[PDB]
Amino acid sequence: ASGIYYTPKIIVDYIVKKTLKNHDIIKNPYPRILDISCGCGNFLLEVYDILYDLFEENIYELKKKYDENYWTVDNIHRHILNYCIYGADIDEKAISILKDSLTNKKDESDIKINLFCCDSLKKKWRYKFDYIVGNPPYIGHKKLEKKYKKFLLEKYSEVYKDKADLYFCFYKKIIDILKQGGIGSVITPRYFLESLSGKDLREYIKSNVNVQEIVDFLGANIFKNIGVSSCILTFDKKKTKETYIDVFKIKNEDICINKFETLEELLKSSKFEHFNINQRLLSDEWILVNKDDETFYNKIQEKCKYSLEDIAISFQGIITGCDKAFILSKDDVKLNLVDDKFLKCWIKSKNINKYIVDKSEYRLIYSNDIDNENTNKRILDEIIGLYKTKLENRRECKSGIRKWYELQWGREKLFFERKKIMYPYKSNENRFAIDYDNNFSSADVYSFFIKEEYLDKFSYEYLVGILNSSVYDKYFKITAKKMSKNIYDYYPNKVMKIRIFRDNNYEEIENLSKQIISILLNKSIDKGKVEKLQIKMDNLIMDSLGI
DNA sequence: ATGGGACTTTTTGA
DNA sequence: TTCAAAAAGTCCCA
Repeated sequence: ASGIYYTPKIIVDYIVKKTLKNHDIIKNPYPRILDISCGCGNFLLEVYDILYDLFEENIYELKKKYDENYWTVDNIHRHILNYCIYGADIDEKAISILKDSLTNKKDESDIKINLFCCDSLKKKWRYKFDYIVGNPPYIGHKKLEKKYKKFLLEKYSEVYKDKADLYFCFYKKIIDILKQGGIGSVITPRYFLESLSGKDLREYIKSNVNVQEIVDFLGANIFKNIGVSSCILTFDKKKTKETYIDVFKIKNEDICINKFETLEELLKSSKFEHFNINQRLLSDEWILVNKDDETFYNKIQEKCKYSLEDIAISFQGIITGCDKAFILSKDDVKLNLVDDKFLKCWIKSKNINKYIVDKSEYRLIYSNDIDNENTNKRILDEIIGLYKTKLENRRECKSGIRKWYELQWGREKLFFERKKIMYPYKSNENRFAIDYDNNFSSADVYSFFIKEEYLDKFSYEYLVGILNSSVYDKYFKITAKKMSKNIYDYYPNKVMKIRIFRDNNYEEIENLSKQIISILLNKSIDKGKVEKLQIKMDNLIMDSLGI
């Protein structure tokens, strides 16, 4: 709410060092370092200390090369505050605190400080900057105001579109006002590396700057008590012909960031893996994996001839708009007031397992089948109407498109009331299950059914067998969107792009999947046999894919 | 009190 | 008319 977030000191030190470790202060004693979202100035104070050390270490060389009277130890503070440090923020209080801190670093002429309290995306910047650091704000499409979103769409259409984020626009602004040959280094969410909304931002970054380094923390909790996954991006505008990116990807997401005094020590250690990515070979997606994973992914992609999107029709669950008004326990007495034709089985993401779905515990009132208010007054007055006001605040109800008691997005009943495959929208592993009970679900579970023309080619049992294998788990996680610790996004924009194969092992894989399903559906389950069959199927799939 | 695991709504642009 | 993406997630407990 306040917009002020405490970046860890080690991250700030690493970013400042990355920007300013190889700066020739003799050649250019007037470097412009800008923090576009400084806030309390965690980055700017470190920049001040680094610059003070740099000027003090080379004070006599500057005295020789330039005006000897101007370059004195006493005058370093004034020079840094006048020509070096620039900060911008939207909070007056934080800017005041930062100005006080910069003043207290060292009456006189009341040295001026280049601190601005305004919107960095609206400010007209007179000059470009040698170096840019800081941590931009992260605000999604839900928490962003409508008029500001219109402004972003009009002015930042190159990177902001649909469900994009504000830090996309901040990336664009940082790139735009970066001096030629300058270096920028920021910490942002890692989602733009793989999200669908980030495609335009990725294209802009690829085509406008050379990405020096990507540090991916995956699901590690960099910010305490904050539910976000972070990455560090360092880029330049220098004239270079190599265009190779160092990628440091974390291997253990439970590590403590204070293991060493410096972040580079952590990167060098066994807690991180390093590899190189050719920027010129980047596609719409950024496949930031090592050589072994790249070979694995390429083999799977080249071997497979079909994809899930080609052979299946996919859809999202029902979005009622107020779950408490339409979802009831199956053992609720109020369900006695609702006819069984209006009741549908309701499942959550946790109910989805491998090859099977847990028994339904909830019922959904498909209120779209209620013709009018008069005939079914009991249900509306005693069940749904308890949240009527909230139901009236939905967008479609305010515009009159939807009645107050109707589901906001009821989809089509025929899609759910058939044999299909369901999977949770967020999970730690591949969980694709055949639904035999015509289960309905919210958007936390996605569903798909095979097209008629591909039924003779692919069966549900074979699909769930291959998709739940460790091979396909690893294959999907190569390009999957990492959300948090042990959580990947399983959405149609990437699930439907999974490629599938068909060869001489189809029959045995289908038989093993059928055996696993039969064991799982039995009243008494011996799961060890299921694990053994899964191992056999994994071996068979690896044999099929030549890996 | 914080840290970490189980679990996941509906607002929103298109 | 109506699809689907979006964690500065959210809540609970030791």
